[PDB]
Amino acid sequence: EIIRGVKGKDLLQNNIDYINRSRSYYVMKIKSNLPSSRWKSDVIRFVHP
Amino acid sequence: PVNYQLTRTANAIPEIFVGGTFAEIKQNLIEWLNGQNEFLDYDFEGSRLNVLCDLLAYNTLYIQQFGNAAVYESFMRTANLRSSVVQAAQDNGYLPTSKSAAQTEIMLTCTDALNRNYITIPRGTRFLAYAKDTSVNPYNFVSREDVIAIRDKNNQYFPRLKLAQGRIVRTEIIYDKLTPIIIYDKNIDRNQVKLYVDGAEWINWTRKSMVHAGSTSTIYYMRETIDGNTEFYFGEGEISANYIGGLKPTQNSTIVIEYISTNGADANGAVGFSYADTLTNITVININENPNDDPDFVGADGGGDPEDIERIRELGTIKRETQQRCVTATDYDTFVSERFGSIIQAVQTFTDSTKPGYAFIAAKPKSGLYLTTVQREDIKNYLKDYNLAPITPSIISPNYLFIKTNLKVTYALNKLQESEQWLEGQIIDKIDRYYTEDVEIFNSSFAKSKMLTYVDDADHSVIGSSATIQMVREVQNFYKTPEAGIKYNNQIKDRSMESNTFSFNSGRKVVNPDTGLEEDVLYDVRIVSTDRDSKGIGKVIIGPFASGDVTENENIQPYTGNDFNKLANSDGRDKYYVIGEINYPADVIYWNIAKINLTSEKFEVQTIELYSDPTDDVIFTRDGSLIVFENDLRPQYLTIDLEPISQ
Amino acid sequence: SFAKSKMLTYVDDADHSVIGSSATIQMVREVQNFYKTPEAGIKYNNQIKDR
Amino acid sequence: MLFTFFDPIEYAAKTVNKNAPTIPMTDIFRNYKDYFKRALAGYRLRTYYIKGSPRPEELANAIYGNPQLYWVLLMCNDNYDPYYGWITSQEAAYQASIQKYKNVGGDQIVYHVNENGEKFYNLISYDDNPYVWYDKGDKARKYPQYEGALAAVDTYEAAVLENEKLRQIKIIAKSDINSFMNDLIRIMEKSY
Repeated sequence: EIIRGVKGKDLLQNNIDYINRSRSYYVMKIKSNLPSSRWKSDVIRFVHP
Repeated sequence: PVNYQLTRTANAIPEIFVGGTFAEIKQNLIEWLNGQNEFLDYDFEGSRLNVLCDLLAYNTLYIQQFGNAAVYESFMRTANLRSSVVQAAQDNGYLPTSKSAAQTEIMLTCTDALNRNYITIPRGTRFLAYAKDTSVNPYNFVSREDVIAIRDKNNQYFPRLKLAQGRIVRTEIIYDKLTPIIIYDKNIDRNQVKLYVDGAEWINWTRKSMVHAGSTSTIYYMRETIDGNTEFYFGEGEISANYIGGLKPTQNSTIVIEYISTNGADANGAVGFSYADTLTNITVININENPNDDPDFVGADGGGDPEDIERIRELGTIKRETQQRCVTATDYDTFVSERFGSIIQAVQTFTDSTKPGYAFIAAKPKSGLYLTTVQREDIKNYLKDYNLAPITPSIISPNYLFIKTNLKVTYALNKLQESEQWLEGQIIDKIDRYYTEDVEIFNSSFAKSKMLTYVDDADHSVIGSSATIQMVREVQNFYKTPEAGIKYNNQIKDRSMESNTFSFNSGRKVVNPDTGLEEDVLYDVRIVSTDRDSKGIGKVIIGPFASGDVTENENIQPYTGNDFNKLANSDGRDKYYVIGEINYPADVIYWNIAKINLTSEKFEVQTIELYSDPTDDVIFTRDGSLIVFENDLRPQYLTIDLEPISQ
Repeated sequence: SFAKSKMLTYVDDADHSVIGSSATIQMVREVQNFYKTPEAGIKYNNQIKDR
Repeated sequence: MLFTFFDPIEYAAKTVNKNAPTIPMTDIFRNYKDYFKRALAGYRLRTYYIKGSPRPEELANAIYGNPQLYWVLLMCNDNYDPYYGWITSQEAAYQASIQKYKNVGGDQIVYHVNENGEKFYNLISYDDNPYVWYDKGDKARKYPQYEGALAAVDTYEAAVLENEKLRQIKIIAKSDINSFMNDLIRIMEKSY
C-alpha cells in the first residue's frame, strides 16, 4: 500500500488500463515534429543504442 | 529535388586540382603568356617564341602530376596507393590486419602416466594439419594459450584448447630509443601478439583482450610505417607514471617480441589433426574431435591475406563515427569487422523491439553457413567489453535463402584445352565470384541473367547458357514453423513448395525376413501446397498415408480430392491430410502438424528443406535474410550439364 | 547461333540499373506458299518441344 | 640519384575519373624523411654551419657533399617549403614583404619591440598626448599598456628579422657524408 504519494503526469483519463493502452515497455519515443521518415534513417547510424 | 537549395554535392575534388589534358594547358598558358602581360617583345622568332611555349608546358603538365598527386593521397576518400590509405587509417584507430591465421578448438582426450591431477598443456604444443586438399603435406598448429585439465572417474584428460595456424618466432632486442623497432616479415597477425618487456605482460593499447580498467602505463603501440613491416614504439612517459602516457622502457632493456608465423589462408581445410606432442608423461591419446560443439562444420576459419583497398576506406572513415566503443547498430557492424573479421563476411546487426536488451547480430562466416561455437562466444566477448553495459550481444545468424540452379553451359568441343572437370570447376568459382561480389551482402538481390553472364565468361568455348531456378529455404525446428514466419519475400508461383523426404516409424511391427523384425521405418511422407483459390486460401497437406495411424475424429477426414495437391510416388494410398494456411499474395507459410495430431516421435530428423520455385526471375530479399550460394559445404543442390556441340 | 544468355548481357548493360532480365524465345520461320511445303523443308534445327 | 632509387610504381588516380590511365611516376611516396632520420643515428653532432651567404638554394656543390646533391641540407632543417625555407637574398624578403601585405593595409607596423624583446602587437602611441601606448581599439583609452617606451619594427624589418634568423643548418661534416650515405642506402634496401 502507498501512503504519501505524488502526482507525476496527466495523460488525461487515469486508468491502469488506459495508461498502458498498448504498453510501450522499453521502447523510446522520439516525439519531435517531422514526418518521421526523414530522420528515421539517421537516428540509427550516428545516434541511439 | 524540389527546393534548389538541397543540391549541394557528394565528395568533390574541386576544379583547382583535377589536372591537365595537355593541350588545354597549352591554351591557358598562351592566354597568360601571350595576352594581359607581354604583347610579345620576345627575341626568339615568330615560330620560336611560339614553339617555346609548350616546351615549358610539358614542364607544367609534369609538375601538375608529380607534385599534384600528393593532395590526392593526402586525403583518404580520394586517395589511391594503399600506403597512403593505410598509414592515414591508424589515426582513425583501425589498422588493416596484414594477414590472418586459421583457428579451431579441439578437445584432446589424452592422459598421463603419473596420474597427477591438474595436468597442464603449455603454449606452443606443436600440431600439424593437412587442411585437406587431397592429403599430402601438413601445415602447422600451435595452441598458444595455457588451459588446464581435470582427472575424473577413469584416468583421462579433456584439455580442450584453441590453436592458431603458424608456429612462433621470438626476437629479443635492446631498446636504443633512437631505433624504430620493427619486424620486416610479411606476416604476424596483429590480433595475436605478446611483446613482453623484460618482466612480463605489456598488454599494449590498440587492441585489448581485457581492457583492465585503470592499469595506467605499460601500454605500447602498433601501426604501419608503410612498407608492410609493422612498427612498435612506446609513449612519452617518464616514471620518475609521471602523469599520463606509456611507461616507456629505460634506455636499455630486453624487449621480447613473439608473434605467429601465419603460413597463410591456404589452411582453411583443417579436418584431421595429429598430436606431434613431446612434453612429459601425457600420452596424447588422440581421439581428437575437431568439431565437438554443434551442427555442420567446415573446418578451420580465417586465414586472411591483406585486406583490399576498397574494404579499408569504408571501414576507415566509419570508425570516426565511433570512438573505440559501440553504442549503435552501425557500430557493431564496424566492431564485427577486420578487428574480429575475416571470420565474418557480412553482419547487419539489429535490435528487436519486442525483446529489450539483446542486440541481435546476424553473421555469415567466409567458411559458409553457421559460425558453430567458440568462434561465436569469441565474437560475444570482444564486443561486450566495448559494448553498452546492460544489453548483451547475441549471434542469431541470418535466415538463409539459397537457390537451386540446374543450369547447362553448352560449350563447344572444338576450342577447349582442359576439357571437362577443370571447366566443371572453372564455372563454380565464377558463379561463386558473382555471389561474393554482388549478392553476398544484405538487401541486395540477384538476377539469373547476371549469373549467366559470369557463366558465359568461364573461358571461351562456353557459348550460351540457361537455367531453371528454385528458391530453397530450410526450416530449423520443423513440425510447427514459427508464428507468421517462414516467408520467401517473393511470389511463390502456386503449385510449388514441394516437400522434402521425411519418413515414418511405428505402424505396428511388420516383421521382415532374415532377422527378427523391423519398426516399419519405410513408407515416407512429404508436403504439398496445392492450388490457389478465391483469394489466398490454398491450404497445404502433410502427405501420403495408407491407413491406421492418425486421430481422425470429426476434425480431420483426410482429403483434398484427386484435384491438385500433386501425389507422392509410392503405394502411399493418397488420403492427404490438411494442415496449414499458406496465403499466396502476402507470402506466408503455416504448418502446425498438431492440427492432425500426430506424435513428433513418429517423425525422423528435423531440419528439412522445402524449396518452392520463384515466379519472377529476380529474387529479392528483406528483413535480414541473405541469398548466398556456397557450394563446397553443401553440394546437395548444384547440378550442371556440359552437353557439348561439335561443329 | 543466338544465345539467350549472350543477349541478356547486353540488355543488362542498357542502363545503370536494370537489375537483370529474363525472356522466353519462340522460334518462327515464316514460309511463303502455304498449303504445300516444299516436299522437304521448313527445317529449323534445335528440336522443338512437343505440340 | 640519392632520391628516386626505386621505381616508377604506377599512379592509378582511379579515385577520380574511373578508368583513368596509369602514368609511371618517380616515386615520391616512401616516407624518405624517416629513413634519413633513423640512418642519421650515430653520425650526429653535425655542426652548425651558420651559412653566412645568401647562397642560392644549392650550396651542396660547394660545402659538404658536392655532387650537386641539393639536399641532406633539406632533411637537416626538416624544411617544409623548399623555396622560402632557406634564407634568401636580402632584397627577396623585401620583395616578399610587398606581396604579403599588398592586398590589405599597405605597409604597417607589426609590433613595437620593448628592449629585452617583449613584443606588443596592435599597441599604439599617441604623440602630442601622454607618452603611454594604447591598443588599436577602445579609443576611449582608459586601458593603457606598457607604460614604458620602445621602437616599432614596421614591416620590412620584420621579414628581414624573420628570414635572417633562419640561417643555421646541420652538415654531416663532409667527412661522414660518404660513410653516411653508405648507410642510408642500407636501411633502404633493408625494407622490401
